[PDB]
Amino acid sequence: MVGVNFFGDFDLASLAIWSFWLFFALLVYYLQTENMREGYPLENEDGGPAVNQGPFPLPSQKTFKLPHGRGEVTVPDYKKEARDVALARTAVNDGFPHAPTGNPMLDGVGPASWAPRRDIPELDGHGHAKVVPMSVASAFFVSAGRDPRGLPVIANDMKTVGTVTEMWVDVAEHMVRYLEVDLASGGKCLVPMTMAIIKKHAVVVQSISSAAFASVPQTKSMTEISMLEEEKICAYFAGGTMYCADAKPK
Amino acid sequence: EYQNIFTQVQVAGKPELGMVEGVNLENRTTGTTNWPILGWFGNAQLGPIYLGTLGTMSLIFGAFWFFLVGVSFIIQADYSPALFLRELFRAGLFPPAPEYGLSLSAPLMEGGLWLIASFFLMLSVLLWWARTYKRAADLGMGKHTAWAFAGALWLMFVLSFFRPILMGSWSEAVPYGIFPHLDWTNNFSLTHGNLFYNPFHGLSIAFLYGSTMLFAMHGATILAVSRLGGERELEQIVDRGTAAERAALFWRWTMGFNATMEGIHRWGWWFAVLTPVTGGIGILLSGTVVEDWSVWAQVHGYKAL
Amino acid sequence: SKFYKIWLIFDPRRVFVAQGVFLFLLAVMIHLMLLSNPGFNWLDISGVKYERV
Amino acid sequence: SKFYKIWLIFDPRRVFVAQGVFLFLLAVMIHLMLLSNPGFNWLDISGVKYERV
Amino acid sequence: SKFYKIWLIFDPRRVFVAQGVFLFLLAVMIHLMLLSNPGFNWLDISGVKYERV
Amino acid sequence: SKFYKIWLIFDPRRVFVAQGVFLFLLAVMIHLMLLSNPGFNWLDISGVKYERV
Amino acid sequence: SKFYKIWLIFDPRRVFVAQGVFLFLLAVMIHLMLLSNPGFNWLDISGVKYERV
Amino acid sequence: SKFYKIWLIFDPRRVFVAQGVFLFLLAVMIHLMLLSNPGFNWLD
Amino acid sequence: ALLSFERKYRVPGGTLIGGNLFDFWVGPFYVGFFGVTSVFFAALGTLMILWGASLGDTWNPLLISINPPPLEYGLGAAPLREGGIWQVVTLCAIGAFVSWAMREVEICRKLGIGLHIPFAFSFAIFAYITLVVIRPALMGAWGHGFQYGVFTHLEWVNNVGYQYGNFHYNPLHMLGISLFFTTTLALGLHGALILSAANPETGKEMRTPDHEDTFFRDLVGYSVGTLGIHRLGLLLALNAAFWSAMCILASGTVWFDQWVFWWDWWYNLPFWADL
Amino acid sequence: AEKHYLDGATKVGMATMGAAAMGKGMGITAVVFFGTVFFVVALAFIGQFLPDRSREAPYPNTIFQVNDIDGTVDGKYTRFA
Amino acid sequence: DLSFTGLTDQQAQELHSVYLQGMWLFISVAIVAHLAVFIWRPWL
Amino acid sequence: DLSFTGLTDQQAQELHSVYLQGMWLFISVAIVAHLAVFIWRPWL
Amino acid sequence: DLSFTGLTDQQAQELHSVYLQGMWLFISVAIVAHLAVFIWRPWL
Amino acid sequence: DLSFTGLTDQQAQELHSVYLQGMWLFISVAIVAHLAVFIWRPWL
Ligand code: BCL
Ligand code: BCL
Ligand SMILES: CC[C@H]1c2cc3[nH]c4c(c3C)C(=O)[C@H](C(=O)OC)c4c3nc(cc4[nH]c(cc(n2)[C@@H]1C)c(C(C)=O)c4C)[C@@H](C)[C@@H]3CCC(=O)OC/C=C(\C)CCC[C@H](C)CCC[C@H](C)CCCC(C)C
Ligand SMILES: CCCCCCCCCCCCCCCCCC(=O)OC[C@H](COP(=O)(O)OCCN)OC(=O)CCCCCCCCCCCCCCCCC
Ligand SMILES: COC(C)(C)C/C=C/C(C)=C/C=C/C(C)=C/C=C/C(C)=C/C=C/C=C(C)/C=C/C=C(/C)CC/C=C(/C)CCC=C(C)C
Ligand SMILES: COC(C)(C)C/C=C/C(C)=C/C=C/C(C)=C/C=C/C(C)=C/C=C/C=C(C)/C=C\C=C(\C)CC/C=C(\C)CCC=C(C)C
Ligand SMILES: COC(C)(C)C/C=C/C(C)=C/C=C/C(C)=C/C=C/C(C)=C/C=C/C=C(C)\C=C/C=C(/C)CC/C=C(/C)CCC=C(C)C
Ligand SMILES: COC(C)(C)C/C=C/C(C)=C/C=C/C(C)=C/C=C/C(C)=C/C=C\C=C(C)/C=C\C=C(\C)CC/C=C(\C)CCC=C(C)C
Ligand SMILES: COC(C)(C)C/C=C/C(C)=C/C=C/C(C)=C\C=C\C(C)=C\C=C\C=C(C)\C=C\C=C(\C)CC/C=C(/C)CCC=C(C)C
Ligand SMILES: [Fe+3]
Repeated sequence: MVGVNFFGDFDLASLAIWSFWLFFALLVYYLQTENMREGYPLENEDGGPAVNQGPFPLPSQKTFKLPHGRGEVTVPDYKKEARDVALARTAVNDGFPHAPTGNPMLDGVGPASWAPRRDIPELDGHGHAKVVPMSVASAFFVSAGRDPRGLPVIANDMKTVGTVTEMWVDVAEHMVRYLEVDLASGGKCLVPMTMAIIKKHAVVVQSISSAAFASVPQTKSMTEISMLEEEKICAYFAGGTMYCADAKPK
Repeated sequence: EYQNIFTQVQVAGKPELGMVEGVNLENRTTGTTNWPILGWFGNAQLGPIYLGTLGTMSLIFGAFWFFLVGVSFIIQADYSPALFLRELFRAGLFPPAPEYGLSLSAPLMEGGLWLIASFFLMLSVLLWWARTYKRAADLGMGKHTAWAFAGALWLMFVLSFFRPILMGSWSEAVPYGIFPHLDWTNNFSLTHGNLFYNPFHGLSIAFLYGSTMLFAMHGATILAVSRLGGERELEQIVDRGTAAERAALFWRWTMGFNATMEGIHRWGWWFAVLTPVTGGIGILLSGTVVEDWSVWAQVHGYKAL
Repeated sequence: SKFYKIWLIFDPRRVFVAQGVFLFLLAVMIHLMLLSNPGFNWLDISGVKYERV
Repeated sequence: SKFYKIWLIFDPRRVFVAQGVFLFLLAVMIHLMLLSNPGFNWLDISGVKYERV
Repeated sequence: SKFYKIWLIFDPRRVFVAQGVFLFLLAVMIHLMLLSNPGFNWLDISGVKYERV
Repeated sequence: SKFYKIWLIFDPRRVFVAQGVFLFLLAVMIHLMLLSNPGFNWLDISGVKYERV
Repeated sequence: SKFYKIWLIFDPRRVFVAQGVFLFLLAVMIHLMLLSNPGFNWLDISGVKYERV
Repeated sequence: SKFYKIWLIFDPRRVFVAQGVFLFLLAVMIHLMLLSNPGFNWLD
Repeated sequence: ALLSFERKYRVPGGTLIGGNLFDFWVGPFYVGFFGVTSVFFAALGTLMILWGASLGDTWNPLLISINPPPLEYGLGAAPLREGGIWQVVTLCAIGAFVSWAMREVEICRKLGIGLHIPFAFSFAIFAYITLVVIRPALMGAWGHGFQYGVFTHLEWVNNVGYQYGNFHYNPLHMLGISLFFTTTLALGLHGALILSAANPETGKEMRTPDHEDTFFRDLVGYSVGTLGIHRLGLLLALNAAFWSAMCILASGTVWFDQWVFWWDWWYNLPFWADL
Repeated sequence: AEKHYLDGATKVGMATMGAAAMGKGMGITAVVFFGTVFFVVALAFIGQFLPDRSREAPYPNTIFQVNDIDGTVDGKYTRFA
Repeated sequence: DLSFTGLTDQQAQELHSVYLQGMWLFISVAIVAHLAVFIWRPWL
Repeated sequence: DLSFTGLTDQQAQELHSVYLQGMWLFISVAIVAHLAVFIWRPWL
Repeated sequence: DLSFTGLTDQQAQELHSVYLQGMWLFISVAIVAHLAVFIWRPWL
Repeated sequence: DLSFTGLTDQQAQELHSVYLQGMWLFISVAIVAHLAVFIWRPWL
């Protein structure tokens, strides 16, 4: 097929490349609409439907079946977020930040925002609780690196809030996910391993002040943790990265 | 701040032997070792493997192809273990010369051994493809891995099976040396004008770059939202948490549009798969349809003059 | 005869968008076919007919 | 005869869309084959027949 | 006749946006086609007509 | 006619921003097209007319 | 006219930011275009005018 | 005249910092535009 | 138009330079101080590209090319039609790329999350800056940068590649290619595995992350894990960028012959030197 | 004081605040700019000590005669070669 | 009463009649165009 | 009396009238410019 | 009473008045500059 | 009133007067620089 052309200089190669462009436009349409199964329809800044919705219409509903008798999930769901957010707009126009109306960390807004997940523990493939204290797992042991248990924990101001007393591990993926802190405040606390640095003398948490440690979102039980509790704890620390940054030295 | 790049403390319990969802357990080995130098980066368990009919057959055919390439090297070294080691990268098992066309009648040390080895290499990759399919089927999973592997195999087969047949000569297939197949790539671009002016070579590069860039972006995104239960990507697909939301809002605020937890993997799947799919198309058209991509670009208005 | 009931199975929105896109692309390609042929390129044909229009 | 039961097994939406796509592509490739062959290229044939039409 | 019921099926916002974009793109394509053709490129035509305007 | 009812469909802010962007890009493109043509490049024309201005 | 009602539509903070960005960008562009033309590059014009300024 | 009302919409601290940045950037544009011209570069 | 969960994240704070002066959104886009600078740099660079195109003879967006100054200007600022437009665009490109990263930092600070994304993009920026700044400075001429054009910068890639014979024989180039190929393979496998678990065979419940560990352990004997695959993809892509930049930096600065002759250290080892 | 100035002093406290802020912005910009210029100048200086064959590489860009904006239609940077 | 699409039967009837009217208009215009083109430059 | 934008019918009318005045002013300036350009360098 | 920005009609009028004074000053300076440049080197 | 910055009317006037003093000082130094350069190497 060399030198033999359709249409007067339109080749099998020209045909192939134009065919690819057509297919790729269709694939971009497909990919974009697949990626619209969360967060749509667009809202306005008062919780009502937005005037504009974009060139791409929403995809057809798709269902996920969940193992271990945890029902079905269909998306896009067209539902609005199932939590109230203690903000208030700073301008009558659009495109400007909304300001917290109370304590941003206690209310759960901004970088401290939590999503309303189900109040049940995430499960492993065998239907057991996926993240548990090692007192429950009981076959897990420290394999390498330094064990943080017994070390003092130091907040983002250089003050010690307590000691590491327990690790919470993921039994499916063999990982430590939380450090249980016993507080001199008087109670206990879970700290995400992703937010703690273990050193020889202490575990240092550079996101949360010592006063913040007095109010960390609690868990109902000390043998399992729900996805909602996980969201609240991790959101509290990630929000501290903004709302506690002034307590740092200097 | 802890960058989730390396694990701080490793932990280990009973070794995990796998899910049982229709896998023939007697084809799954039983021995795992736990290697902590890997546990700094990823999992420490060197787990069991599954070994059934397809895997055994694929390994036999591939190992025999490997062996035959090695034997050819030994023979062309004139038996010298010194030349064999000195030329481990510079030697190749080359296809038959052009005068033999597509016939199976070329001397054993001038393409015949190349043909035999190529046949067994063909057999093993197809059996490995069937393996990728059947391991998914035995667990009840979708077939995305096998489809993605089919795209890469398509580039492989246009390289040495489809295009040499359409050109009428085994002599255009790629040799089995480390340095000689790079020489083959350079020669291929040089004989077909310049392969930069091949639009499907351009599109293949775009998807290679984009797949590298996309997985820089996605790995960085997941690591950045790891403070939240971020890398548990499954279960964020069905129960959206703040990790998925903040990941979406980062890219929405940055570039004006975002993906979803499930859908970023479709983008990556398609960008990765389209690299060999589009590349194979461009090689197939080279020589068969276009002889000189430079003059073709000049005629099609994207090379000057 | 009774082809209408297809609208009970195929959603008219997708059908109409698909038909519009296909019809436009087909028309574009037929015109480009004719323009690339120097026997049906009306611009150059008129240039010749009217002595450089 | 009794073939209607195939519509109990194959979803008509998928089958109809697939068949439309396939028929269109087949027709396009046959026309392109005819155009590429300079014995059935009707534009050039008519150009020759009417002395540049 | 009674084409108006299309607005009962297609959302006006998307349709109007798409029509505006398509019409502008089509007009641009045609103008560029004419400028690319050196028989309908009106700038050079005027340059010749007025003897280097 | 009564085109004002467009403002029941489209938000004025979005339309005004889109219109401004469109008009700016259009004006830039037309001026650049004129300047690239040495029949409407006013800087060089004035250089010629005034003997290097 | 009564164009003051633009400020019932567009907020002044963002409008002023966008206006400053656009105006500075346009001024820089026009000056750059003049510098690139060898009839309106004032530095070289003054170089010629005074025999190397 | 009433241009002082600009400080009712834009906070003066931030504007002062931004204006320092902008003025230095404008200066570097002008200086190295001058360096681009052979007849006005002062290094040599 | 906000996503249905977006509102609770649109709070003040996280900025680096100008406080609340630019702390607002335009549509989806956060602006901030570096949004202003990135927009200005991007617009000015695009608009100088268009102006440079106007001075040529084509408006075809595949033939437009802005060329660096000739070598005789060295590292000086060139006349604006003799390479100066290229330098202006290059400075605008650096300004916009760096501003884009700083804007990404501010968005990460507002949504309190790690800074991995701007870090990775900075690796991409470093590859670009190696191409247009670092290597031409060491060689002593801006004209060793690559011309800006959809298909003419490929002419640069070609000419520089064939200056050192076949560029394949560049060990850092080999390392970079392997990292590009491997990151593409890893993206394919990771996307496929996620999609397979989320989209099972028809009628089956959704698969668990145990099933996907099991899938790779069955297929190859090893599973890096969910956290591990993202660390791996990130570092693979970053290393590909860095070793590509080292590849090109070495050529013409510290190595000058055909890259094939570099391996003569192995081929001329004295025991098998003469064989 | 829920205002960065309240009493202000109306001519001197405000003037010092504004001088401090504008000088801070200009000073950080100056630091960044001169660091970058110094880095480039250092790279050029170092490149002066590379082997002489670092100055033998030919011009790596192709001039296509349709992108040649020098003033003459020749396909090259005129007045040099 | 299977409705993949939610239309009632008579809604499908009206929709089909309108669609057919539009189709016939398009086809008639194309027929006239083809006759004009065939007179101007015949291609069979 | 429903609308996508939330504007009342009266609000849309005054909006449109002011917008039309602006468009007409823009167009009249463009018209004067085109007459000037055509007298200076006719393109038809 | 249509108000997106939150202003009242009076504040919009006052703001527009000050804005127009700024714009007219800028345009007057630009006009003077263009007249000077046209005398120095005419471009039409 | 229309106060985004939280200043009062009187604070804005005073800060504007200080800003004007600083800006005229900057412009006067710039004028001296331009006169020196123009004497040295005139660009018009
Ligand atoms: C002088 C050299 C030429 C050139 C000549 C070629 C040629 C020739 C080809 C490419 C191809 C490619 N080129 Mg090149 N190319 C050049 C310049 C470049 C530049 C550059 C910056 O200059 C870049 C980035 C690229 C990039 C690329 C890739 C996008 C593309 C391969 C895609 C792919 O999937 O590969 C990786 C994937 C594969 C190789 C598929 C096969 C792998 C199989 C599946 C492996 C299975 C297992 C195996 C059998 C056994 C071992 C396993 C055991 C465990 C041990 N080219 C210049 C112009 N290029 C290819 C292409 O697609 O072109 C259109 C191709 O054939
Ligand atoms: C004749 C040609 C030579 C050759 C000569 C060269 C030369 C010369 C070079 C390479 C380089 C590379 N080559 Mg080689 N190469 C050849 C053959 C190959 C083959 C092959 C199969 O044959 C392959 C796979 C490769 C592969 C590669 C990569 C390792 C590398 C390019 C990646 C890179 O730099 O990313 C780095 C990524 C970037 C620079 C991108 C930066 C992006 C910036 C930050 C953002 C831009 C935004 C944009 C303006 C925005 C637009 C806005 C829109 C809204 C989107 N080469 C042959 C043998 N190759 C290059 C390299 O290593 O460069 C460092 C290089 O210079
Ligand atoms: C989307 C496109 C990308 C991609 C996709 C892809 N590749 C894939 C997959 C996918 C989705 C798989 O599922 C499959 C896989 O299983 O991956 C883990 C595979 C895979 N891609 C691979 C490689 C690969 N992919 C490449 C490319 C890419 N693959 C693309 C970039 C490349 C490149 C860039 O060149 C390579 C080299 C493999 C890891 C794997 C396929 C496994 C395979 O082919 O097995 C066949 C087996 C053999 C040839 C047997 C070899 C046996 C040993 C030599 C035995 C040694 C014995 C002893 C040392 C002695 C030997 C000699 C004698 C004495 C015996
Ligand atoms: C001066 C010229 C300017 C252009 C020339 C530059 C070259 C362009 C080539 C690549 C195109 C990049 C342009 C990307 C546009 C960025 C703006 C953007 O995408 O956001 C706008 C839009 C709105 O977002 P949203 O409202 O959320 O959409 C869903 C609601 N219905 O968001 C969307 O549209 C969502 C759809 C996402 C679009 C998918 C992106 C495709 C990128 C894949 C390219 C890879 C292959 C490229 C091959 C290159 C070959 C050379
Ligand atoms: C193509 O390239 C080139 C660049 C050739 C041509 C480009 C031309 C362009 C586009 C140029 C753009 C020029 C512009 C937009 C210039 C804007 C200049 C401005 C607004 C300058 C304002 C300066 C204001 C200052 C310095 C204010 C200082 C205020 C203070 C409070 C400082 C405090 C210190 C004192 C002493 C205050 C005085 C107080 C008392 C009590 C005396
Ligand atoms: C030959 O090359 C060709 C290729 C050049 C390239 C392109 C050719 C083509 C296709 C050109 C097509 C051009 C088009 C589509 C042009 C259309 C232009 C339009 C629609 C211009 C409209 C301008 C409208 C303006 C300026 C409107 C209003 C301005 C105002 C100041 C009104 C203010 C509004 C207010 C105050 C509303 C507030 C009211 C209330 C009640 C709050
Ligand atoms: C100590 O024992 C031994 C002897 C181990 C020492 C061994 C040394 C060894 C094993 C050396 C091996 C070295 C190398 C360099 C192996 C790798 C070579 C490369 C670069 C391979 C890349 C190949 C690329 C492609 C596209 C290969 C094949 C593609 C196909 C489609 C295969 C099918 C093609 C044909 C013609 C099948 C023929 C079928 C019939 C019926 C004739
Ligand atoms: C390119 O050259 C060669 C010759 C290579 C190859 C030729 C290839 C082939 C196969 C060409 C023919 C392809 C086909 C299948 C053509 C058939 C087209 C058909 C069946 C069109 C059917 C209906 C046409 C219209 C225009 C339908 C409805 C009326 C409208 C006004 C369109 C928009 C309205 C829609 C979509 C529904 C709502 C109804 C109204 C009235 C608004
Ligand atoms: C070759 O030709 C090329 C290619 C150049 C293409 C041509 C492109 C062009 C020229 C495109 C268009 C340019 C356009 C359409 C418009 C420019 C408009 C301008 C110059 C607007 C300038 C306005 C200046 C102003 C408003 C100055 C304001 C200063 C002030 C102090 C105003 C203070 C304002 C207020 C509201 C104070 C606050 C009051 C209260 C009560 C809060
Ligand atoms: Fe992932």
